[PDB]
This record gives sequence, structure tokens and C-alpha cells, in this order.
Amino acid sequence: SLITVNTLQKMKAAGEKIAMLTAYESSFAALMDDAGVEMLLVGDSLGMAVQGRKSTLPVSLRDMCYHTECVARGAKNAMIVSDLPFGAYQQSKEQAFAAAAELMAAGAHMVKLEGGVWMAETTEFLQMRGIPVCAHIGLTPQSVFAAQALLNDAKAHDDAGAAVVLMECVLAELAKKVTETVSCPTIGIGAGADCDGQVLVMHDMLGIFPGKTAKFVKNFMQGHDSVQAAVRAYVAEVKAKTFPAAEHI
Amino acid sequence: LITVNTLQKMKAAGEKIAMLTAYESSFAALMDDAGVEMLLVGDSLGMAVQGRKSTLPVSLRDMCYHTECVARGAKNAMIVSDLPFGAYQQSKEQAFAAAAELMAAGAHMVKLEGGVWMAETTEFLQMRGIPVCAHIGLTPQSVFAKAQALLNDAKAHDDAGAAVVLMECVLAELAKKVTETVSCPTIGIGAGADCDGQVLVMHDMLGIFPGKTAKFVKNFMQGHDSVQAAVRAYVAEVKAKTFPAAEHIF
Amino acid sequence: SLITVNTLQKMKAAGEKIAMLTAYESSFAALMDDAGVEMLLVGDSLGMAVQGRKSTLPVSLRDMCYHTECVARGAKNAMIVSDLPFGAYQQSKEQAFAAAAELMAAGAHMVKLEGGVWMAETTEFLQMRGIPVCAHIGLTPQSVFAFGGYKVQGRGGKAQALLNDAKAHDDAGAAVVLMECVLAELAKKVTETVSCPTIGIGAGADCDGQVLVMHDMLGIFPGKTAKFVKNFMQGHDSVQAAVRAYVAEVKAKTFPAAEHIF
Amino acid sequence: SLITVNTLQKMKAAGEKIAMLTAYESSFAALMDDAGVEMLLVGDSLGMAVQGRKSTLPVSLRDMCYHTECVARGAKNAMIVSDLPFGAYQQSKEQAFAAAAELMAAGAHMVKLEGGVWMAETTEFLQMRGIPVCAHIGLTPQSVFAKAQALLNDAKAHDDAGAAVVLMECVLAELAKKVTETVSCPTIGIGAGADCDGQVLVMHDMLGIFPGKTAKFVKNFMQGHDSVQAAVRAYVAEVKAKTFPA
Amino acid sequence: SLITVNTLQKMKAAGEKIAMLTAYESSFAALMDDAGVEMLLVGDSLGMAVQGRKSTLPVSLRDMCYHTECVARGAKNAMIVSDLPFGAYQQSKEQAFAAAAELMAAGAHMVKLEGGVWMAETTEFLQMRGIPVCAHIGLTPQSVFAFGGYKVQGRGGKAQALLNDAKAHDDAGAAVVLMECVLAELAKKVTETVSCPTIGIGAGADCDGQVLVMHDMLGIFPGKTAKFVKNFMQGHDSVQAAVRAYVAEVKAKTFPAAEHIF
Ligand SMILES: CC(C)C(=O)C(=O)O
Ligand SMILES: CC(C)C(=O)C(=O)O
Ligand SMILES: CC(C)C(=O)C(=O)O
Ligand SMILES: CC(C)C(=O)C(=O)O
Ligand code: NA
Ligand code: NA
Ligand code: NA
Ligand code: NA
Repeated sequence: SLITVNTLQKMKAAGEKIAMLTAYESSFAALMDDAGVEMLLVGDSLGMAVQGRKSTLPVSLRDMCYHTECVARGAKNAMIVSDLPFGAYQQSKEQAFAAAAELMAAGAHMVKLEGGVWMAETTEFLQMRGIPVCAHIGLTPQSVFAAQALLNDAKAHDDAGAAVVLMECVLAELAKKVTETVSCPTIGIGAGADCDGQVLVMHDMLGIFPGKTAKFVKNFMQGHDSVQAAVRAYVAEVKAKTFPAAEHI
Repeated sequence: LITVNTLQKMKAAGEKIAMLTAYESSFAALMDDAGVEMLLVGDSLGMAVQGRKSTLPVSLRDMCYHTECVARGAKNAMIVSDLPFGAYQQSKEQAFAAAAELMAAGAHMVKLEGGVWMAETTEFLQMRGIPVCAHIGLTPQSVFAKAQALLNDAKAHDDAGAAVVLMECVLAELAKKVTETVSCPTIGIGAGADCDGQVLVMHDMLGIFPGKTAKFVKNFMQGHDSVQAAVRAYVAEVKAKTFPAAEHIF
Repeated sequence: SLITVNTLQKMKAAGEKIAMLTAYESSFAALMDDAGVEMLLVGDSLGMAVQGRKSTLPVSLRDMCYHTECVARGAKNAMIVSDLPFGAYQQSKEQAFAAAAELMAAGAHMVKLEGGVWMAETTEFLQMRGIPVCAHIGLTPQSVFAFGGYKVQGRGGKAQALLNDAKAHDDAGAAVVLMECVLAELAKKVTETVSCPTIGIGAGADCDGQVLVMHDMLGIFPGKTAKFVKNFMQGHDSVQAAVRAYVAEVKAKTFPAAEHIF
Repeated sequence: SLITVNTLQKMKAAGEKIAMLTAYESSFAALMDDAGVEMLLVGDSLGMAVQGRKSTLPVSLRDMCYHTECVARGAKNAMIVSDLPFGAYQQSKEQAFAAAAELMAAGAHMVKLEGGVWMAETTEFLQMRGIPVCAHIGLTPQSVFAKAQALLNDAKAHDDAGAAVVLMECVLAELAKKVTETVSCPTIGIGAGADCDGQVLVMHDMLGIFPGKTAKFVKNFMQGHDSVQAAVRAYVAEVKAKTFPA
Repeated sequence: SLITVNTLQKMKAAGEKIAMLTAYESSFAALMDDAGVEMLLVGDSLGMAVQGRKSTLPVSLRDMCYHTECVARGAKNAMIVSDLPFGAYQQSKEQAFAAAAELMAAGAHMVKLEGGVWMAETTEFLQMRGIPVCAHIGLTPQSVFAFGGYKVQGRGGKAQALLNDAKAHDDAGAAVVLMECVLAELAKKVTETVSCPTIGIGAGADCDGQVLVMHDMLGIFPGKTAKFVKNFMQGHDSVQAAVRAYVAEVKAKTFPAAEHIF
């Protein structure tokens, strides 16, 4: 029942697409879990969607731990992934370990960190100590104010033992090559359907914000009269390989 | 008084060491009076005492508190305290600070989880007067995250000066080889009978949880009239080498 | 509309001068944004202009964070650059990162640090982790007691060292290099050599942009302004007109004039 | 007058035995000072004698600073030596320095640390920064829960690092003798024989405050006298006459 | 007017003796500044003259910052030098920097640290980051318990070690090198060898300047002062005049006299 890293490995081998959605509260976490969502991402994207800030930089380790605890009270079988917030882990591998440990004590089953080859040593340090790491490469929103290289980043984390490699806004053809090159499962957002799974910010896919949605995002609320049905459709289109479509790439 | 030297003599003589977890003073005095030689204040208290789903949320404060409670009840038995998740893996210096607090709380030895990558930490602590029990094989703090590696882990800790090597859920024949290879006494749980001693979580062996006991666990309460007799039977079986039996091994 | 690092790079390539001014409050930040200031510098110069102290050394990270938040609530399109205060970042690249992360969480889009080649590793450490860096070379006011005051840099055989400081920061990935009190001809060479945009104060008009302390250019202090500073309030009808004349003279390359250059 | 490291060096050179005793309070420290005790050791042994614990490991840095302050208000001429408590200085030489600096600020004139060769770097670090160090080798109570050439190596490494004094506990007398003869600094012993430049005893032990058999290498000096003052003076006289340890 | 490092360098080259005195309060600081004292030393000597302790070791960084602030409210032209107190800087160059930064934030224009060649790296770390350093060599009072009291330095084969200490600091960028209780002939050779000004106390008249503890030179203690100290209060009936006499004798090279030199 419970989704573990082995489960994700089996899904990658079986070619069965993984469904990930961000979650910041207990009620929505339980709803998504029950709707088939396999990975619950307590992302630092909550700085915009929950806190209403202009970027994710101000989110603190305290905020991430609080939301992790909330989500942990609602989740059952889904795996809880928590982001390491800006400033809380890039100082050193030792600082990253301390911040990751706090998230794990709050209820996370894996942590997500941003960065390329320069973060590979941090991934290894954490994974060796029992903390599953999700390496976030490509577009890394914490550096918002700031092909071979992406492949290198991917490989570096894989070699260090990252459990999952997540790619944001990447040429679909490159995401495909990456997914085939790394031993660990991959998760995409604006990276195509050749990844081992997909992720989207709940709020975006529920159409909580006015005006058009990002190009790589699909509104799943539309056509449904219940949030649970909207999420179920997401899981199904992810697995059907219908999402992302050609328009979302 | 049970000391490291006592354990060493027992290994050399083939006399099995009886270890049991303990998180409270009353149970600790009872186990001590019932012949338990090593009291393990383990982070297993996150599940048995705190009721969590894992031992990761256990803090250093929690370990020091439980160690202090056990220390008020213990007499002859050695107190072993676990370094909790996040409090010692950052560096050897951080592990020494955390272990120093546990020793200050009443521990006579500390236990830490990890393979070869933690051996340098074992050496740093042992050289500074802090006896270390290196816990290898199935390390519960890594639940969310292979025969030769285990052997490598055991050798590295032994060479680093580990006072004791504890193995959890390890193929029996592998455990026997490790035990015959390292110089320090070995303790097992789900590791077979060829270790120098055994450990079990108190509540498990007392049948506190409903349902079937884990495979490597035996209910010692059953067939006895008191907690005292259940514990004495556990100690007597470990020493008679009747526990664990074929049915409790992998 | 929003001013980003790419905007500055496009302006350097086009030869359009960048207008930077200091800002420590929300109302003045909004006034300057509306008057066309592109970069709003929350400088540690507030230790003197706001706090009334004799130098910028006593300014703390908390003071820097507070003013940054204030300015962030008034800014609109302009980029916010916040100074890393004395004592909060020179201890190590790790300490600099932590201090810079607090400023970015306070609302900064870039941080400014003082120092030559010995700070380039710090610049690299921060930029690689998403924190845009402005390297400030030449006369660095946090080292005022070591310099003994405000002297022009790059004289004689000191030119190479300044050039070396600029290069190390640029190679370390500095987004912008800021020069203060530097021989104009040297600043021109530096600007023509580094890949990143440059900003000057008392560095001549051949930098890719200019900066002035608000209070200096508004003639808030009694007496005369420094030689490299022009009083724009004087001869103008409002604070809004004074700032607009500054941005216009910077873009027309009339400020700094010959009188304001070393 | 005042007892300085120079005083101790001169005493070793002349063969005049040094009297050291533990002290954790102001009143007893002033009494011992007046009785001729030259070195007052504020030891982590207070964890057992004062606090009543089973070991000295739980003694904290705050406890050592407190007792150091108390003793410093009683002491006049004697040198105050303060122990660096378990867990407060073994993390690194930088940590030891911060802990030693707190003890010096509380009134100590020298600090004592436990450990062989692996602690010599720490000794060098502290001594180079003005903190006199007493290196404690042999039996080190802080490692209670956890050979001739090893002892000599430890003593030599500490002496080469600049230790002001080397303290030996429970060492074969003949071996203590060689160490004393080979190091440039004064040596102090406890259960180390009379061939040391000086002796130390825990005050409560030599005053017979503990119920039970007197420790083997300890002599009860309270016996035969009717004042604590006379008991201390007798210990100092026997140490000087080289009749203790017997 | 305003005393800077450049001023001290100009005086060394000119042969004009620098007058330094300790100061722990604002009133006395203003008086000395008005009497011509060029360097006001907020020394850890306040542990004995102000706090009444037996040594300067118990003085904390907080104490140093507090007195530094007091002195800064009275100082006008004089340069404020603050001592780094025992335990606050010897742990590492990084810790020395953090402590030195607090002193500078409290009002100091330079910090003073005790130590030989082993502290030179710390000297370099500080000066490069804008903190002027006065290296104190010879008899370093924070090491009094290791020293076994106060004793003359530099005789025999120890002379070369002292020279090394001074040159190591001079090479690291020390702004000033202070010598306490060193053979006069050695102090002279060191003064003629390093590039920075030198200040002495019990080091002869050939240093570039002198320093005394205020309370010692005002005769505040009972009995006699050390051999290298002179009571300037005697023969005068105002502290103003007593301080002016110190300044005059230092500049005339009449103090220290033969009787105050080793
Ligand atoms: C877009 C996803 C991967 C994310 O980083 C977040 O929600 O924080
Ligand atoms: C039983 C042993 C393996 C243990 O770690 C614990 O109780 O925490
Ligand atoms: C650009 C200059 C004037 C500066 O550093 C400041 O204002 O803080
Ligand atoms: C006498 C001078 C050099 C001093 O160190 C002090 O006052 O602290
Ligand atoms: Na994120
Ligand atoms: Na455990
Ligand atoms: Na500035
Ligand atoms: Na001083």
C-alpha cells in the first residue's frame, strides 16, 4: 500500500507513470492520497500559492516543517516529499543534512533540493545517512533572480545516489534522454511525457488563479463538479500518458 | 557492575550477553534485578513509548530524558543510549557533543547507526572515553532510504575501536562470520544465535502489542506469572542458547 | 518593464546608461521608481544618512534587512540591490551566503559586497546558489579606517590591482561590478574589459551606469557636496524633478561632468 | 609569595616537593593556602565528592567555573588549577581553548586536561595563547567507562607541546620516575610513587570524609590531629620530607 | 586634526613621536583628546584599573565594547584603538574578525591583539577586510600566567624571536606594532626595520611613540609605579596639565627617560 522508493523504482521499470501533486494542508493531502496521487510534494511554491509572496525565497525552514506536519496528518499511503527552502541548505552539506533531518522529523519521507553538479556532494551526504533525496534540476525557481550541462547535473545526482531526479521546463527530447540515462526515476513539470512521472502545483491544476494557466499546466477542475474528481482525472491522464499533451510541451 | 571488560571476558568464554531495551526507571530496576546485563535506552521509544510510525522524530532531548529515568533505576547493568536521528551524522564533532550529553545523563555507552562512513565517528568517540556500540545491518533511522558491505561495516567499526557491534535483521550465517571475525563482542536481534549476545524491545517480548510477534521475537510473558519471571526466562534462554531458536532466524 | 540582470546586460551592450540611486524608505523608493531609477540601492550608507553615525561600520544585518523590506514595499519595476553590512559577510563565503540569503528573503534582487580578489570566491559561492552579486571595488567605505579616508584608487602602479579585482569578480560570475573613486581612464578600461555591466560613483562617465547617495544629491546635508556628487535638488522644483534630472543627465552622459571626475 | 609556573620549575630543579590538594570551596581553599598547599586543584572529582554522582562525566563547564570562582575568593598565594570537564574540551583544540578561557576568566591560573598523545596538539594550542596546561596521563577518570612506552610517549608529547605540568595517576612508581627524569616540566603524582616532583590527593579522601577503607595510595591525614588546619599541614610536611607517599 | 593611519605614518617618517594613553570613560577621553593625545587606547588594562581584578583575563568582549562606546562619545580628533580581550580572538582568525568587527561597530578605529608570529595570519585576515590592527608583542599581559609575571624581553637568543614577531606582523599588514617591556636597543632595531609606526611602553624612547596606563601616570595607585612608568600628576594641579606634560615630554623625547628604560 504505502509508496516507497522501491515502489517508484518498480514503476519506472514497468513504465508506469508516477503521479505527483503539491500539497500544503491535511484536508487536501488526504483527498489527493485517496484520489490515487502517489507523491505529495510539500513544495516551497507554497510561498506564492499559500503565503501570496512574489517568489519562494522568503519561505523559511519553519514554514516547510509546519506544512510538512499538516500534510503528514492527512496522508496515508502517499509518499511525502518536502522542499529544502532557500538559504536553509546551500551553505554546506552539513547544513543541508540538519535542515533535511528537521523535515524528516516533521513527517517527510524524502526531501527535494535544487542545484546541479555543485549539489551532488550534498545529495550523497544525505542519501548515505538515510535521507532520500529528490534532485531538482533545470529551471530552479530559488535562483529566479539569478543540454550537456543538464545531462551532467542529472548524472552527477544519479551517481551520488539521488532517489529521484526532477526536471522543470526542459526540452522534452532532453528529458527523454535524461530519463533513459539515469538509474533513478524522473519526475517532470514542463519537461514532456518521457519522464517516469509528472508533477503540478495543486492550485494551478485546480484553476485557483485568474487568467490563462502556464503553457505546461492543464486545468483539471474544468469539466468536474468535485475536487476529488479533478485530481482523479489528473492521475488518469498522467498514467494514460495523455498529460502532458503536445500543447504542454 | 557490568563493564566493557566484562563483555569481553564473556565473549572469550562463550557466555551469552543479555540485553533488553528500557525507557523507564521501574522497568530498568526490574530488568537489572532479573539479570539483564545491558539496558538499551533505544530510539525504538519513538514507537513503543511515543507511538509514532518511525524513530526519526525522536530528539536528543528525549534520549537524555529517558536515559536519566533508566539511570535512576539501574544498578549493576550497563546503560547503552542511542544517538537519535539527526543528532550525530552531521560530523564526528557533532556526534561527540550528542554522545557527551547522553553520558552526562547516565549512559555508560552510546549506540550509533551506520556502516563504514561512521567508523571515523566511532574512532573519534572511543578515543575520547565514550564507548561505542556500532549498529549495522537494518538501521531503522534509514527506513525511508549486500553481504560483503555488512562485513566491511563490521570490520571498519571493529578497527575503529568499537566496544560492541550490534546487528539487526541479518542472515544468520553472515552474523556468525562477523562474530568470529571481529574482536569486540557482538549483539544480535533477528541475526541468529551465533552472536555474543541478544537484544529484544521489552514491549515486544512482553506481548504488549496485539497481533503476532515479529518473526525474530519471542513472547516471554506467555507461560509466566510476572514481568519479573518473563525477563528471567529471557535471560536464561539467551544463556542456554535456546533463544533465538530456528524459528526466530533468517 | 521589470529591471532584471538581463535588462542591465542589454543596456550595457546598447550603451544605454543605468541610473542607480540609494533608497532606505518606501515612499522615496516609489518616488524614484516612478521617476525612472532602474536600480534602488539599499546601501549601508544609511548608517550615516539615516542613523547619523560617523561611518557605515556599526550598521547591522538586521538594519539592512529592515530597510530592504521597507524599500521592497514601495519599489515597482526597479531592481533592489542590498548591501551586506560590515562584519556580516567577510568571515567566510558560508557566512556571506547566510547574510545574503536574509537580504534576498527581505526583498532584495541582488546583494552588494566590498572587496578585491580576496572576495571573488565569495562572489562565486553566492552567484552559483542563485544570489546575484554586485562587487564593489576601488574605495570601499567599510575599509575607511584602513584607507584613512576617501582617496582615489588606481594611481600609478595600483591600476593593475584594481583591474585584477574587477576581473576576478567578473570571472567569478559577478552580475555587476561597482567602482567608487577610481581614475576615470581606469574605470573606462575596466568597463571595456569585464563582461558584466559596471556602475560608478566618482569613477567618471565611462562606466555603464551611475550611482549617488540620495541625501547627497538632494542636498540634505549643510555645506558642499563631495566633488563627485551633484546636487540635483538645487535648480529643480520638486524631489520628483530632482530625481528625473539625475536619470536624464546620467542617460545623456552629462553627469558626471568634468568637475565630478578624478 | 605567589606560586607561579616559575616557582614550580625552580622547585623541580631544587628537588623541593610540591604539595597539591583538591579544593572546591572558598573556606577550605583559604585554609589549605595558609597551611602551605602550593597548588589548589579544582578537579572534576567534585562530581563525586560534592555532587555525589558515580562518575565525573556529568560535571559541566558551568559547574567548574562556579567552583573555580568560589576557590578563587579564598586563595591568596597558591596557584589555582582547574579541570576542563568531560565533553567541554575534547571536540577540538578550538573548543578546549574556549572552555579553558572561561576557567581562566573565573579565576584559574592553569587548566588540567586528560589524554595522551592525541591531546598534545590541544596542549600546544592553549599554551601558545597564554593558558598554562597541566596534562593528566595514566589513569584518566573521564575515560572510566572505556603501556610503559605509551605512558612515556604521552608524557613526552605533552612536554614537547609546552605543558607546564604533567600529572600522573595510578602509574607504576618506577615508570613515574623515568617520566619525571625525562620531562622538562614538573610532574605531580597520585598513586604514582614518590619519584614525582609533587603529590596530589582529593581533600575528602585525605581528611577521611568517606565511609569505607582508605584507598590504597591515600593516607588519612585527619587522624591524629584535632583541626583540619593541622591535618593539611601534616600532608604538606610529609610530601616535603618525602615520607608520603610511603 | 583627525588622526588617521596616514597621519601616524607621516609622523613616523618625520620622526614626530606619537602620544598614546589609555581611556575607559568619555570625560577623560575628551580631556586627553583636548590635551593632544593622538591615540586613545581602550585597553583590557581596564580589568585592573576599572574592574579591580588581579589580571585582565576576566575582561569580556561586552566590557570592551561598552568602554569603547563610552570613549567614542568623548573622542574628537584622536584615534580610538580597542583591545581584543582574552578569549575573544585567539580561537581563530574568523573569531578574531567577529570580535574585531564588534569593537569597530562600537566606535573603534583600530583593534589591538597580543601575540607573535602565530597571530600574524590573524593580523592579515583583519587588515585585508578593513580593520586596522595594532600588533602587541614582547610582554603580552594576557599570557601573564604562562609568563609567571612581568619580565624584560629580547635578551640573549630571544632577541631574534621578537624581531621575527614584529616582521611577521609588519609583513601581514599591521598598521602599528606595539612593544611592551623590551630591551631598548632591540626596540630601536625593530623600529628601524618594520615599515609601520611602533609604540612602546617599557621599550625605550626610540619607538615611534609611547603609551602609558592613564591611572598609572596619574598616580591613582598607592606605592610606586613600575620602573617604566612616570607619575605626571605630580607637579601639576589639573588632570589637563598632567596629560599635557606627558604629551610634551613624549614629543620632546624626555620621556621615557633613562630611569624608565631597560
Ligand atoms: C513545480 C514543483 C516541482 C515545485 O518545486 C514546488 O511546488 O515547490
Ligand atoms: C533493539 C535495538 C536494535 C534498537 O535499536 C532500539 O531499541 O532502539
Ligand atoms: C554606491 C555607494 C554610495 C554605497 O555603497 C552606499 O550607498 O552604501
Ligand atoms: C599598556 C597597554 C599596551 C595595554 O595593553 C592596555 O592598557 O591594556
Ligand atoms: Na520548490
Ligand atoms: Na535504535
Ligand atoms: Na555601501
Ligand atoms: Na591590553
